[PDB]
Amino acid sequence: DVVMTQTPLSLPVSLGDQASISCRSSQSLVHSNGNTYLHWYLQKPGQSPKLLIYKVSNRFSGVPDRFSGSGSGTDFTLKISRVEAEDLGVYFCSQSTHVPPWTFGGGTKLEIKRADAAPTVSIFPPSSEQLTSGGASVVCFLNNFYPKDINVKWKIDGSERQNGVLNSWTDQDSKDSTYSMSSTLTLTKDEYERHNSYTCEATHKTSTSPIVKSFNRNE
Amino acid sequence: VNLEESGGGLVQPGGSMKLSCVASGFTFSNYWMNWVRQSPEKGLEWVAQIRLKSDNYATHYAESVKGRFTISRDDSKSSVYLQMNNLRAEDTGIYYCTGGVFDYWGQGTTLTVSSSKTTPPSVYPLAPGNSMVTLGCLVKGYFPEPVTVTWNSGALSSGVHTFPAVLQSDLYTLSSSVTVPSSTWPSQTVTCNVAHPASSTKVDKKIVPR
Repeated sequence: DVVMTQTPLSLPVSLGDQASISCRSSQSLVHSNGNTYLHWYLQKPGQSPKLLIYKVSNRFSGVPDRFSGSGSGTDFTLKISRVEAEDLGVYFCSQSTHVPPWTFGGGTKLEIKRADAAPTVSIFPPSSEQLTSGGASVVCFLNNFYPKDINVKWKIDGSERQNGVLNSWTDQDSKDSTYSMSSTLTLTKDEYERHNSYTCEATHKTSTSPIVKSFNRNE
Repeated sequence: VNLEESGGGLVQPGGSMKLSCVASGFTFSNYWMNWVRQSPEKGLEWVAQIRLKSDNYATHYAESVKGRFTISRDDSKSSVYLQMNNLRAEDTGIYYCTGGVFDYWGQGTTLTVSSSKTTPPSVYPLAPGNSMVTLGCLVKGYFPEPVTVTWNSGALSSGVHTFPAVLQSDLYTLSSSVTVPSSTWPSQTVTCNVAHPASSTKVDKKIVPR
């Protein structure tokens, strides 16, 4: 089994600039005939992989001219001239020479380095449906921010709580190159009705002060 | 071209499951068909392979699925099959029906090898308790993955964020938010549609004011 190694694991790049991604194999995959059965793929978030380049340099159907593939033998380079926002995602490389099996690389995540964006924070008390079932989740949305680095703190009546918190990030959105995050503080109905103030705080590079949204059970 | 997978879902360890894949946009009979899977621990892993009538219906398998998985094609129905026998927890992942190596990819179906039961989701409305207003839906206590979220049957998509599901003792939990101009809610209704094909269930939750 030939091992495909992609470097680096992640790569930031601004729009308009170029980007290069390395993919190396255990052995030379040069067939007796022609060059390499070396294929490049782009998997946009939420989608399946899509063949970009085949046989080192041939661009597949509907691939823009800015995607180019270089390299020979064991080393192979995928290049992107003037990166666009729709180019973000995980780029893979496969090989079809020494088969079986057909092996892929670990994948390199292309991240668009966009300008700083502060999160738009929204807090939501539990719904009446969930309370009927004995649960009580408070939801905090932190939408359209950059960079991805962010901290969320849940405070209950001025006291910080860490257990019962569920966090979930989206991948970078190609429409604006931002990230979003969902933070959910899940409590039993019993504990929820023994407190009044619920607060999620966002600490992000864009502000020296945390972004705070709160509410009291006295709606 | 287009490749559409079918089947999958929740399977208890040791059970069996059949994957089917209908193809269009090309001639199904002149291409090598492969099944590829993806998971956080494996990455992209080639699983199987089948060739043409002019290739003895040749087949290849990965070293880990050999003897348990059977790839099969049907040029009449333009369908590939993957009878998966003696499934173990390691086989859990997203299975992509592909043509060539690997020219064309389908959307991919999700297979979860676990011995818990299928549970339909609970959908909770998230209403606010600015020129834009953000609404949400909370989807808790379902199994297995995936569920798909849309807003107003897909009519709203520009201001939607759908977050990946996290597994906990409460089964799966995910959330979705939509942002619309505040002058249009609640005059113009906003509804989240949660589809859970593993449980044959769909829930539509109209977000109303508190």
